[PDB]
Amino acid sequence: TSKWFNIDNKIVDHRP
Amino acid sequence: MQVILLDKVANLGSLGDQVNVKAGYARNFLVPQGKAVPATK
Amino acid sequence: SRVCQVTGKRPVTGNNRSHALNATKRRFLPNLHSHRFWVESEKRFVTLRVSAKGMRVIDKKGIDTVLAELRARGEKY
Amino acid sequence: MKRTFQPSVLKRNRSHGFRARMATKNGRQVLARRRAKGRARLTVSK
RNA sequence: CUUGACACUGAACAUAUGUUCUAACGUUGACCCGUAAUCCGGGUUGCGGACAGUGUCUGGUGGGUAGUUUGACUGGGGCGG
RNA sequence: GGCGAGGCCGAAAGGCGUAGUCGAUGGGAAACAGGUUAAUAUUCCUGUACUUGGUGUUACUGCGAAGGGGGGACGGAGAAG
RNA sequence: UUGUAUAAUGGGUCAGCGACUUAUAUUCUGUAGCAAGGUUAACCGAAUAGGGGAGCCGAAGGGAAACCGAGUCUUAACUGGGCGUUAAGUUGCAGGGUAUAGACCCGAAACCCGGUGAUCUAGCCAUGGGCAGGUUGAAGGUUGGGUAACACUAACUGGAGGACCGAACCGACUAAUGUUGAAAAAUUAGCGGAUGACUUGUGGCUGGGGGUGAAAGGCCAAUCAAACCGGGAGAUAGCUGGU
RNA sequence: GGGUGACAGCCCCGUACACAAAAAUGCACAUGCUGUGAGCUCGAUGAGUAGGGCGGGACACGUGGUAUCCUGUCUGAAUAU
RNA sequence: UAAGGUGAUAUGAACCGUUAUAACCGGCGAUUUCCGAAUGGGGAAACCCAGUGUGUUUCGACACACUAUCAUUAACUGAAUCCAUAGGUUAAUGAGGCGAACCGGGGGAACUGAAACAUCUAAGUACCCCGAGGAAAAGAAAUCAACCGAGAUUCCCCCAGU
Ligand SMILES: N[C@@H](Cc1c[nH]c2ccccc12)C(=O)O
Ligand SMILES: [Mg+2]
Ligand SMILES: [Mg+2]
Ligand SMILES: [Mg+2]
Ligand SMILES: [Mg+2]
Ligand SMILES: [Mg+2]
Ligand SMILES: [Mg+2]
Ligand SMILES: [Mg+2]
Ligand SMILES: [Mg+2]
Ligand SMILES: [Mg+2]
Ligand SMILES: [Mg+2]
Ligand SMILES: [Mg+2]
Ligand SMILES: [Mg+2]
Ligand SMILES: [Mg+2]
Ligand SMILES: [Mg+2]
Ligand SMILES: [Mg+2]
Ligand SMILES: [Mg+2]
Ligand SMILES: [Mg+2]
Ligand SMILES: [Mg+2]
Ligand SMILES: [Mg+2]
Ligand SMILES: [Mg+2]
Ligand SMILES: [Mg+2]
Ligand SMILES: [Mg+2]
Ligand SMILES: [Mg+2]
Ligand SMILES: [Mg+2]
Ligand SMILES: [Mg+2]
Ligand SMILES: [Mg+2]
Ligand SMILES: [Mg+2]
Ligand SMILES: [Mg+2]
Ligand SMILES: [Mg+2]
Ligand SMILES: [Mg+2]
Ligand SMILES: [Mg+2]
Ligand SMILES: [Mg+2]
Ligand SMILES: [Mg+2]
Ligand SMILES: [Mg+2]
Ligand SMILES: [Mg+2]
Ligand SMILES: [Mg+2]
Ligand SMILES: [Mg+2]
Ligand SMILES: [Mg+2]
Ligand SMILES: [Mg+2]
Ligand SMILES: [Mg+2]
Ligand SMILES: [Mg+2]
Ligand SMILES: [Mg+2]
Ligand SMILES: [Mg+2]
Ligand SMILES: [Mg+2]
Ligand SMILES: [Mg+2]
Repeated sequence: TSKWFNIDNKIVDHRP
Repeated sequence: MQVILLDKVANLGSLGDQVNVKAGYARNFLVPQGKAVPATK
Repeated sequence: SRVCQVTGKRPVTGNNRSHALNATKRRFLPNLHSHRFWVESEKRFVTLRVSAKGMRVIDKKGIDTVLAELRARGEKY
Repeated sequence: MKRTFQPSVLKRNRSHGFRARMATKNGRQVLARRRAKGRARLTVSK
């Protein structure tokens, strides 16, 4: 499936 | 509705006589209680 | 079912057409009523689910004739 | 962790068994589809 | 959901209205029968009664629900123009 | 809770439901100790028991239900013998 | 792409597969036949022959039309003017383009239709089980004082509570570890409830614009601002990649 | 057409052709039984129907100047002059 | 029809047959457990439990047959209610379920196209349901035509992308 650090929100939305 | 009275109902006509009555009055009262036969001939 | 016992009228489908012609499905239902007809041949009251057009057919033709027709078509009453 | 399959033969057979398939009208359609495919096993009974 | 017209839906009387009646119709009142049965059907009676309810047509209301619209330019977009 | 003869209802398929008939997680008769096999035993063996039903003799005798009654038949907590 | 060594995209490499096609109609070109003509379709024929000329295109145009016709229309009529006469077509085969079909290939999020799902979870219904141990001491009661009778009070008794401390059991507040883990949500050390609006076993019921929800758009089989499965379906894609 | 130790007209199975059915059955005839009635004369000519009002649908025809067909509701003839 | 044969992986053992009961092929028959429309009741398919009637027993029991529902017809019986009806019992006949497509009918979308979208299209398509057949449906003018005529229905090519 998918990696947890890609599902996470604090590190994915790192540069809004 | 044209109906032939077979009795005397004093309200509308005499015995053996053709007269115009309302359809429900012929259907529900007269024909189920005698007193009238439709003009089938 | 909403089927007339005498004339066989059943619901039919059509459309609601508005002022802007928007078509949506709808049903036309017959004017069914359960009426007790006095049959003289049997000295009996027979209850029929019949429309008002069917009631007019009853009054024209005679209850005995349409009871014979119903018995020929096989449905109970 | 409690997972989604907690098996029970009685509930299995009342849900997906042959008599429940024949009881509902669309279950007979399911059996028709599986027979037309040619499955070795139609329902969960065997 | 609601309003009216026509149908199922009838009869007298008084000035469309009002009063009165039973036979359509309703009864999720009582009793009897099918029947070993709080469904259903038939019968008698009682209470309503041409009212209610339903069908076709019809005006109102109707984010309860549905289908969609909500422009472009633009020293990024919106606001302004 | 399910299915459901007739039945009531619904464009068709089907929805509900009476009589019934299924459905335990509950109610309903009766076995214990010792020993044994590589692997079974309240099941086999030894010892001692118990239950229900059919048949046949004996004695007395009003038996019989789909019906009436009793019973089965029921909570929480606590305290002590 | 204005522009890539670009630190912009794609590719670990090999081998096999992978993207302008097909049918019908129409216009243009080349070529072949016949030529003011060309050619048949369905069908008959055992017949790739032959029959079949039903039709279609062309040899005549102008006008909205009647109508006129190498003319016609406009206008009451043109010295006029517009459109025409002043240039050969047609039927195959091959090709370019177009049109309808998926129309060069792969790719959505979504919409609709019919079913399979409450063995996880939400709620409810039926019927069974569980909660070591230790505290606190409400109402009520008995005796005594007290009152005209109550009221009030002391001791003994009693055993209330969505009561208290704490295992089972239920949960999940903090920290570290783990994060290609022992584990697609746990371990360790502490933490909250623990006779109740408690928790649990077996079985049943509620279905997708629907259920259930002490309400977080939460949960409905590791999926939920509308489940999963098959179908309309090769949806559509003025967008990206490849050719 | 296939096979045979490599490519077969003449090695094998086959093919063209000519035959074959005790039993069951299809078809086209002919023929019994059962059921059915033809020929001639006179008479009759499908009524809640056609049509109409309202709402829809089908016709290539989207209510348009809209013919025609079907009908959910309400009515309703002529009938061979 | 035959000198070979007892199906295959798959040998082996024991055999059968060689001029016609070996084996192989075809027609007709026989047997055909249990589930399944499932049909005696029930059921968690391939299982549990019977009622009735014959017949046999070694007295323990055993074998066979029938018993679903609905429709039509007939007989017998029969309520509230006096005749009758409703109902009940039996007998006979028929149906049910499965199947690729085609066919008639009852319901009936949306994505999509319109370069948005709502009338419109997609489309009476997909899909659901009912029924029938070897085909179905339609069919013998209350039809067209045009002052002349044709002569039921169905299907193909034109008319005409008019
Ligand atoms: N990383 C943690 C938490 C986690 C699980 N799944 C996730 C998805 C998204 C973000 C975090 C997580 C773990 O592996 O257990
Ligand atoms: Mg109520
Ligand atoms: Mg909205
Ligand atoms: Mg939008
Ligand atoms: Mg802009
Ligand atoms: Mg700006
Ligand atoms: Mg029950
Ligand atoms: Mg029934
Ligand atoms: Mg039910
Ligand atoms: Mg029982
Ligand atoms: Mg039990
Ligand atoms: Mg052991
Ligand atoms: Mg460039
Ligand atoms: Mg750039
Ligand atoms: Mg450079
Ligand atoms: Mg580099
Ligand atoms: Mg690069
Ligand atoms: Mg890119
Ligand atoms: Mg890369
Ligand atoms: Mg011309
Ligand atoms: Mg949408
Ligand atoms: Mg559950
Ligand atoms: Mg507490
Ligand atoms: Mg929780
Ligand atoms: Mg938390
Ligand atoms: Mg812990
Ligand atoms: Mg506490
Ligand atoms: Mg505690
Ligand atoms: Mg929110
Ligand atoms: Mg989940
Ligand atoms: Mg949605
Ligand atoms: Mg499509
Ligand atoms: Mg696609
Ligand atoms: Mg070789
Ligand atoms: Mg006629
Ligand atoms: Mg009409
Ligand atoms: Mg008209
Ligand atoms: Mg059964
Ligand atoms: Mg059985
Ligand atoms: Mg039983
Ligand atoms: Mg059949
Ligand atoms: Mg849309
Ligand atoms: Mg569009
Ligand atoms: Mg578009
Ligand atoms: Mg026919
Ligand atoms: Mg003529």
